[PDB]
Amino acid sequence: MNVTTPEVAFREYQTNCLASYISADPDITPSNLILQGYSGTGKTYTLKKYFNANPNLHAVWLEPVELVSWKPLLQAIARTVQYKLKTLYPNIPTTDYDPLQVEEPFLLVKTLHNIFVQYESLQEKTCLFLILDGFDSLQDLDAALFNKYIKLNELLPKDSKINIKFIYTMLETSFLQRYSTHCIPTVMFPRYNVDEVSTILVMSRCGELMEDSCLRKRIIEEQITDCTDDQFQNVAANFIHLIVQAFHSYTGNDIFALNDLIDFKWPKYVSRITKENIFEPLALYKSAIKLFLSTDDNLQTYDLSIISKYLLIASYICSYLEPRYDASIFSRKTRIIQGRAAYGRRKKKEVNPRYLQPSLFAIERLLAIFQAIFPIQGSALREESLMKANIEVFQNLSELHTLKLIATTMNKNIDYLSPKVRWKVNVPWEIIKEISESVHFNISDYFSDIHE
Amino acid sequence: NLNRHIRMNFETFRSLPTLKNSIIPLVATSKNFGSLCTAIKSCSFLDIYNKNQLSNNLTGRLQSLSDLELAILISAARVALRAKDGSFNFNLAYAEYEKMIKAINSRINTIKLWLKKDVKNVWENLVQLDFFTEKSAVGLRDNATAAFYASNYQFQGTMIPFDLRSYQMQIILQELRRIIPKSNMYYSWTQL
Amino acid sequence: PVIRKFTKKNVARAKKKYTPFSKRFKSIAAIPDLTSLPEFYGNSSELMASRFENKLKTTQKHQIVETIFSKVKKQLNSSYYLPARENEFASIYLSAYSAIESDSATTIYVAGTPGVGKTLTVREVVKELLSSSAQREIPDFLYVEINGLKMVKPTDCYETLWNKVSGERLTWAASMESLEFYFKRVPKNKKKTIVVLLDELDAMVTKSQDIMYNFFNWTTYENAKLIVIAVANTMDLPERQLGNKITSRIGFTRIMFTGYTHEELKNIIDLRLKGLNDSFFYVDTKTGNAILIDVRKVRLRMSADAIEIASRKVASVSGDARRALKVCKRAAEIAEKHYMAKHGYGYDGVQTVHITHVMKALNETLNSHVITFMTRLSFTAKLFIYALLNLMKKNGSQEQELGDIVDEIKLLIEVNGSNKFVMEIAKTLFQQGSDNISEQLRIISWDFVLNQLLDAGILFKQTMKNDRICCVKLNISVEEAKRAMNEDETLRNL
DNA sequence: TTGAAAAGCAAGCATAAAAGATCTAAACATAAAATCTGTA
DNA sequence: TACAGATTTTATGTTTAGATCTTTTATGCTTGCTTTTC
Ligand SMILES: Nc1ncnc2c1ncn2[C@@H]1O[C@H](COP(=O)(O)OP(=O)(O)OP(O)(O)=S)[C@@H](O)[C@H]1O
Ligand SMILES: Nc1ncnc2c1ncn2[C@@H]1O[C@H](COP(=O)(O)OP(=O)(O)OP(O)(O)=S)[C@@H](O)[C@H]1O
Ligand SMILES: [Mg+2]
Ligand SMILES: [Mg+2]
Repeated sequence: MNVTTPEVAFREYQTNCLASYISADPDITPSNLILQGYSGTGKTYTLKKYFNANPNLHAVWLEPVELVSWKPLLQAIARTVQYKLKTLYPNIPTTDYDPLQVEEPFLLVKTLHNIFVQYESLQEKTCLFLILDGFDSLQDLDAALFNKYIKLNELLPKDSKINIKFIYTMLETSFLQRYSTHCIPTVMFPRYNVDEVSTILVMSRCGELMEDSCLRKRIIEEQITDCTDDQFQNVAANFIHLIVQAFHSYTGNDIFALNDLIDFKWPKYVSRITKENIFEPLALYKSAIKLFLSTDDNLQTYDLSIISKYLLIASYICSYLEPRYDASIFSRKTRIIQGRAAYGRRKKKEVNPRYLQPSLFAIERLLAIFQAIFPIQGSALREESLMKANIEVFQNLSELHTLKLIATTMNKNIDYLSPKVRWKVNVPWEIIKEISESVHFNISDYFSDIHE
Repeated sequence: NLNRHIRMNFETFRSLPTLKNSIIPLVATSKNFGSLCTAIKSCSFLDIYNKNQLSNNLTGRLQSLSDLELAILISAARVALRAKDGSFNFNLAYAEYEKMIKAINSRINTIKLWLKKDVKNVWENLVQLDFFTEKSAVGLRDNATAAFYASNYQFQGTMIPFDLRSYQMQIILQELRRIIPKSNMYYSWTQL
Repeated sequence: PVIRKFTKKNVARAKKKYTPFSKRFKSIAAIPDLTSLPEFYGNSSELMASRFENKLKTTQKHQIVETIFSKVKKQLNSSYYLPARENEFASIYLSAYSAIESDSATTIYVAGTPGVGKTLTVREVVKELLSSSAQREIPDFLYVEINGLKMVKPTDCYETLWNKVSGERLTWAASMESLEFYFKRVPKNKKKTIVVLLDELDAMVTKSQDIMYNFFNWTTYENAKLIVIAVANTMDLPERQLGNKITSRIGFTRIMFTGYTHEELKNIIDLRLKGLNDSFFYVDTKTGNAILIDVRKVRLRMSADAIEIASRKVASVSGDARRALKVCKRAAEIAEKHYMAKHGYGYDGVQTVHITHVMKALNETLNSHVITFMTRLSFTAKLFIYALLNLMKKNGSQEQELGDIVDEIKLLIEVNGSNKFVMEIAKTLFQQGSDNISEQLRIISWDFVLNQLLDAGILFKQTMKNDRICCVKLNISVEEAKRAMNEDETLRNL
């Protein structure tokens, strides 16, 4: 009609649809509009560019993620509408309505009607665009809020000189499919290819990278570099292409992850360069091969006491082993009365039980196995060689529980003294292996037999 | 072509507003009268509109995945097929993935075997894109009071460590076999 | 000042006092005569109606045309001589008259089913009692009517009663003590009998039996002069609420209102149409205006067979009277519409109503509109219903999984790939007719038909975020869906 | 060897227990209209 | 000897602590058979 289409790199059809839908005439424009696309797909960029290309259109920007409920959303709408309407027309006398009076959806309609009544001296009907950018990111969200904002456009006056139109930007598809019967116009933003991501990443972080101080320092510490600008841009583009080709299979088609890796691996690659390969990309690639294989995106493992160290191992053994075969593993003393031990297992399990959720046990079994596996204590008629469960053992067990290294049947205000309470473990195999190896214990021998 | 599109809408949607929404950009996009005449004669814009409207459904995401993500998805589906109730977790999926990679390498350039800490990011990316769901989790509550009640209770899924959360599948293996083209090198592994 | 943790900026509070009545006139011996006070018993307050009336008034009438059937429609509403209810009238009137004459207190309980006419006969009894009192035969009294569904909070009864007997405006608790003191300790020489009409009683006792117990107990006191009449749906409601011993102590009167029969209903309908039926009217041909006794002379007749069949049908199922009146009114309206349509009239021989009009108006309330709704649905929705029925005919579980429905739809499409219609519909169903769209996984227009069926009240789906194991079930039984599917052709054939 | 005994395995089954949906009441908190209390 | 002051009465909103019921999976008894000790 009478609108200008901006030029976006890989969003031609979306830009055409946007220019087709929204305009300055309230007679020809939809009351609602949804833009859908997953994270890092290029919707806010396109919308902002479109509004920056046409200065006549009026718009108010919100972000319903800082606001974490519906009452703050209503109050924010009622405040921003007043602020924008006041800053645009300054010659219309007006009163002030407190936004905090808006507490219910009906009160929002009443306040909006009262606000819109005053500006009835204008010449021709206009339209005010309210962009709820991020409607799906509300923390406490239910399937009823959208049904109110859809129908909010019918209780407002029909012949006023100020018309309000909504625009949402939604992330998921499962949420959007719930309201498919309403037949609201939609423009969908599909995800990117790899070539498009590479070109966008170059176009964005090419110019900014070169004014960094590190490369300036590295070249003032080095000799002259003629054709400075073109060579510098080529070096930057080569680095971006190398990092993309190296970590595409790990970052996916995610602009943000690659944009973080590029910043992570820049200060060292610029240090590895030198004059004899500043114009030789291949030799420079060989000289900096270390920072292209391991991502390295990370920041004794524990400092527990001796008895807690063995207590964790005993709890792991209790949780990931079957009671019926216990006697065959720990019986190590002679007999006076005639008796026989347990025969033991006849076939090995083929599931490697450490891949499954831990089972539940009892405190008595834990204490028994802890006594069994504890190292011997450093005229033997009064020796008492075996370790006994004194106060500090129970204290350390409570300390282990309160550190979330041991769980129980989870309910509010547990009572530790009741037969109906059972425990289990919350550490993976790596932590328990490190703990066992840090105190010279061969835990794997207990698990190798069932399955390596 | 207009009659054919009308008949398709009649047999599939049967609703005027959908056709109206389809037609609006067709008449609002053309710049010259000849362009409008040829667009209404050919109706080639409606095909583009329909193609876009299906560009984020279940089969529209599967064609925008890297090799490692596709391999992890295939491995997870294979693991979930054997289970009784379809549940699985990270460790079983990685074990199947490493077995499949070793078999591919031994059959025959060598395919790199990514480590556990690098597959964690791919797992999180896949669970974000709505390919897996937790074991038995409801989605969005019907009204506000139910959501308020549910927001004050700590579910047991957020206390179990990362390696033992039980997920469930949203795309069965047969659908992967139907969709994935036969030229892919993972195609032979999409059936048991 | 201080920082508030939250704010309430839309609080509105009425101006009502807190001090009860048993603090005003000091000692009991200092209480004056309450009959002669200008504020008590509504002695001088008759201007509340004029406060808000005359607002909904305007000055124009463009000679509104009144067709023949307009009189019948007007004289058949539920607002315009009791023919059947006489024993209940006699019992209630005798009890109330005996209570008023001897200056005592009493409680009458009336229980019935909707539409019998209990409120009408109670109001008629009250009117007759008022006329008799104005005839100077019994001491004068006051009539206060309290409803149960016309109050926002259930505890708004108390103050209302007080506001109707004293002119004060107090809160509910202070009203409770004020009423207690007034009914207990004020001497009988300085009062006046009061006739309360507690109505829709079951809507007050929903959290506790306080209101019912107080209102029933105030009739026990000797100094009180209260006559309570309470109507309700269930008969043995107080027993389920108060208790057997308290009810035995109170000792009220009980009345049950049975439903109507097919003779009393016909008598009511015939009585409501006496002057109009079989009369003569002057009718202007140009416009259509009708005047009760160029122009024509016509008659209006209503066949007694139509009235009899309407009464027989209505009385058989419910026993109402409102529904019978509305059925007759709707038949008259249909006849009027046909008459104006044929004669080409507009707004601003012997014309009768046949049994056909009454039957047509009667069929509109008994029939259901589900079979017709499904016999016009889209092809995809019918395919969905067919797949659900097929899965139910195999598992017999009444609650199916959604992925099973999808797989059944795919199998049905791929196994009948030799019928012309399904042979040429496959491309439009899976790729929407274009060669640039990849083969879809579920169907074109899946969520649309799913939500269309779920909104209309045909499917029930439990809430789970996994969209492959969600369970759905029917809600219209199974024979209706079978009939709807059988009425089709392409689904019937395959 | 020697089978009698204990130990081990498996199928069919009942029954306790975990995980979460739906709800109630106490503790913590704000506010307008009516009463109470020193002194002009 | 009031009246501006402080205190009480009637009326709802905001967050935490605990209880009861329903659906689905795990735990233990029984019955029949057989390897392992000794
Ligand atoms: N078509 C494009 N042309 C050029 N640069 C682009 C394009 N799309 C994205 N970018 C760049 O990549 C960035 C990605 O951020 P956005 O596109 O704003 O993400 P987004 O889609 O708003 O993400 P959400 O949905 O808000 S998490 C942009 O800020 C630009 O720097
Ligand atoms: N004997 C009768 N004579 C004439 N009209 C009657 C008779 N009995 C009932 N009605 C009609 O019944 C209509 C409804 O009033 P009621 O029957 O008194 O209502 P109700 O019994 O209070 O119903 P509820 O409130 O649902 S229990 C009246 O307007 C009359 O037209
Ligand atoms: Mg954004
Ligand atoms: Mg009534």
